[PDB]
Amino acid sequence: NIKSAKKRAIQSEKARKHNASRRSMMRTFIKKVYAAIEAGDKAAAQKAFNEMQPIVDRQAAKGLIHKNKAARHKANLTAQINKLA
Amino acid sequence: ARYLGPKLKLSRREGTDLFLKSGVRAIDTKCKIEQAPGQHGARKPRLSDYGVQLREKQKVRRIYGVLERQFRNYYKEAARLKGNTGENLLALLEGRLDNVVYRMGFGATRAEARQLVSHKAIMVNGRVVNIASYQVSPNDVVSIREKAKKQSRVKAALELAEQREKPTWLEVDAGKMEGTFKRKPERSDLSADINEHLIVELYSK
Amino acid sequence: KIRTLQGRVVSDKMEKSIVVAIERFVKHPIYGKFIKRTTKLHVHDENNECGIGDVVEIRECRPLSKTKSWTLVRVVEKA
Amino acid sequence: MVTIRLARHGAKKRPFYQVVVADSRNARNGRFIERVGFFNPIASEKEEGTRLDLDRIAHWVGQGATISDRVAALIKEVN
RNA sequence: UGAAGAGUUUGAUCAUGGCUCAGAUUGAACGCUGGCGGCAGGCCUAACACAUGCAAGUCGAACGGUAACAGGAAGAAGCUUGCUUCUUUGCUGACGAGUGGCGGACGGGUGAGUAAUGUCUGGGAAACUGCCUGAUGGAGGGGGAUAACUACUGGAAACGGUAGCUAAUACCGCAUAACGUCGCAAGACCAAAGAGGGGGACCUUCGGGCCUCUUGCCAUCGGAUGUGCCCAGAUGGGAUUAGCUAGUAGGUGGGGUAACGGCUCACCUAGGCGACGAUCCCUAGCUGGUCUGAGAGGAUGACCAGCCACACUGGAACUGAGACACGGUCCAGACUCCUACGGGAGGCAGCAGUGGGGAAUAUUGCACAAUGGGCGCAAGCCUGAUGCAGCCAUGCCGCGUGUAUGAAGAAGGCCUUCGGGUUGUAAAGUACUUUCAGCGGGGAGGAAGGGAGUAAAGUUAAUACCUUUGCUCAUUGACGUUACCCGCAGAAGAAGCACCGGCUAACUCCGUGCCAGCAGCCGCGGUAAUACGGAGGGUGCAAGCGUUAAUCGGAAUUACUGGGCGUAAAGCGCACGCAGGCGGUUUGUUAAGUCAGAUGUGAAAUCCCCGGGCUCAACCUGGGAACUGCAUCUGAUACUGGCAAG
Ligand SMILES: [Mg+2]
Repeated sequence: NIKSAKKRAIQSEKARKHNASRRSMMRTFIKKVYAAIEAGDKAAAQKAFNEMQPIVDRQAAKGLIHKNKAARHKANLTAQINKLA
Repeated sequence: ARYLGPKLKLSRREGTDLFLKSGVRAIDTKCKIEQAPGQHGARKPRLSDYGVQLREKQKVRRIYGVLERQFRNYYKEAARLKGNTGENLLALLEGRLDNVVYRMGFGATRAEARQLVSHKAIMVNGRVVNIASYQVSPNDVVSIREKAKKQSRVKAALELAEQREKPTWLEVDAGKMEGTFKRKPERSDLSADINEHLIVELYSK
Repeated sequence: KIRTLQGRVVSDKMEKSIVVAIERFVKHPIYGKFIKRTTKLHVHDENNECGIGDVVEIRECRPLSKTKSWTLVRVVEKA
Repeated sequence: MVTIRLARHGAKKRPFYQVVVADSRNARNGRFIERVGFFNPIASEKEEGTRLDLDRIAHWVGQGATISDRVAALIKEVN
């Protein structure tokens, strides 16, 4: 309905495309780490994990998705790769 | 909101004289007391049980001029206060503004003093009061304001109630504009005919 | 330490989980009579160190499962 | 964002407020953490038309409560 | 500091019982009558459909801006030779739209849904918290574009697509790294911003660094405050609903949320709840309290206040500190609306109104002046929340509609046994006063702030600025031709309504004659009606009175305090008994039952007692007591209860 929401609502569509497109970039470096755990490898599983550790907090401090959900991925992923090899 | 048309025929209903018309020969029958309540006048009043309670509630209402909404508020106030329910009910009646202005000399009758309350004349303790139930606290002066000190009827009133009994619980200057609600009017210095049993036992249900 | 709510064991057909009833008196609120009333609440315990019919001391804890937010502390009765 | 605003429990054309240490976003007068102090603009030598117990504001300033205008009148309209 | 009953079964009576009545109260409607003022109240029914106005905007002290206004500059000029006609100038105040920031997630309105983790009380840990607050520390450098606009082209509108051009606190990199996150350690990794004010020096392309103040911006640890989550107790009817349940119940795991979690997906285990009432259908929002009752107890949840639930009907989510989002988006439909037929707009359970169903419930009100809110460096904007005014006896508490005197006990009305009586001191006539309304004139407080000046020990350039304190002027109300006080008329504008056999306070006559009619029960009317209809007189109440509807009370008539059952309704036809309820007798002992003591806590407002303020009272109000409660420590062992011994 007619208000000054179009300043806000279209911006929520601007922040729909711009934000969610960067979410798959986070999820891309989620997948290959889980692929490396599935691969049985150990050395390259250190590579993409140490690669994604800035990639996590670059979109966890200010950006998309925040508040220690990203920061607890550093725990359980590290807990698996030590149990593998 | 008061009883207007006749006045003494209501005394012919309730037996003894209620002080509505007084000071003159109408004490002894200028209206034939006990002879005509109405058309069927001097008749056989075969009384009942509920009657001898119902007459008393409309005795002391009609001696002061208080209708039924207002008189129950004096009753319900006379339960929360400490002491006898009946005696506080007579104490709360005597502290009424109109009842004080009458028997502190002023006015011929209570209905006149009520009109003298309601016509801006009386003044309680330095304060104008035109409400006929400003219920006076002890050690307070009554006073008539200056612009109605002597108009017609003030000076002829004191002499009539001076043959009446001078009551203990008030002080009064017959000279001018000075009274004192002294202390609580007890049961002894009442009119002594009113039976407080027959009102407390009426409203209790 | 809360009150160390004493209770019993009713049944154990579950995997590291028991059922505890609790004896409890009360004034009946309108008649004034003492009805012995009992409740029924699931209690977490790992060792299966209490059997069906014991007497159990219980405190609360973090809500672990569904329907069960009480850990065992110790047992004061054999079967 | 806790505030020290004033409520309104008066008659018609006869206001009589209440000194109310409450939240910002809540009601006109429907909610408070606690209540201490009162007010009246009908004093005219009735009695004290203000009585506040200033230590409790000195408590709740120490928490960090931002204070409002007509109370900020009162803290100098009392000594 | 508190407790009343009476009428009717029968020819009479003692009992048993019902039905009915006296009381108190309402969001009330209807009938009749109606003068004022204060306080509070006013779609309970279709949550059914909505004309039209309005109910969320703000910062130029983030940005390019310049389309509008206003001040100027510059030039052309009304030449009006100095008074002002225009254009360049974003030059500035200031500002429409668009980027950006925060807030629209509160305030509001409704009670349709929800018998439940929804509410209410008393406990708990496994987490976040925009703004406000405590302390410490940080706060380097770049880059990519793009609407807006420009020029163009699609559509009927709504709207659509391009290249150009510039910004940022828009965003993307990059430098930096704990008392931070991951990690046992070792290690590894992550962040950002300017903006105004003012100038002491120097410099300067004269932009500005430079100095200072204010203030944001970053990270962490606190403190509050708000919100998610858990536990136990307590919360409508129906057992002519007794079985229910597989993601169900539990455990390793991954995965998942801010957080524990069956919150989800594979795997194993086979459970879980239930007569102390599960699933089921029906009905309902819950509490503080209101009403009534002497009390217990009983019906209620409108108003003001707490907490959830819902936005035309079903869904799913985006952003965000916070929503699954009332005046935002999408998917459908449904109505509804509009169309060049291709398409677009719609949501009053916001305030004010129409349709309509209705017994019935109101104005297409005024102001930002108050107190609160939002945005802000304030000014100020905005606010159909609040502050007020009209509407309506709906209710409460006042108040007047005159008071004296006065009979010849008047004409008059009916009664009359024709002796009279009564209305009735009532009226008349003499006395007397104007409350309120009419009408006239002055006339408190709800106003503090703000803005302007001017002073101070402030901190820095010691006097710039700003922050704080005190002083000075001008001030700033919708209500409101206010409350209240004062002035003058002239008894002058101001009395209805039911009942009159019994309960139940008040009675006689005409008319009608089992017809017309009354009525709450008992009942009245078939020629003398204290009951129907009418008239005098009386009663009770009063600006209202009756009637109906609705809850408790009387009802000891669902009885725990407070009943009964041999015949008045009522002892299963009779037996052992399961779960239930209940202990002979002595000692020991524990301390759950209970008693005691405190300490928490029971939100404030109503109820209650002493006290203040409206000329009193309703009403507004200070402090107390009370909130009968639940949870904890300490104490007590007589009763009771589990263990031990007889
Ligand atoms: Mg003023």
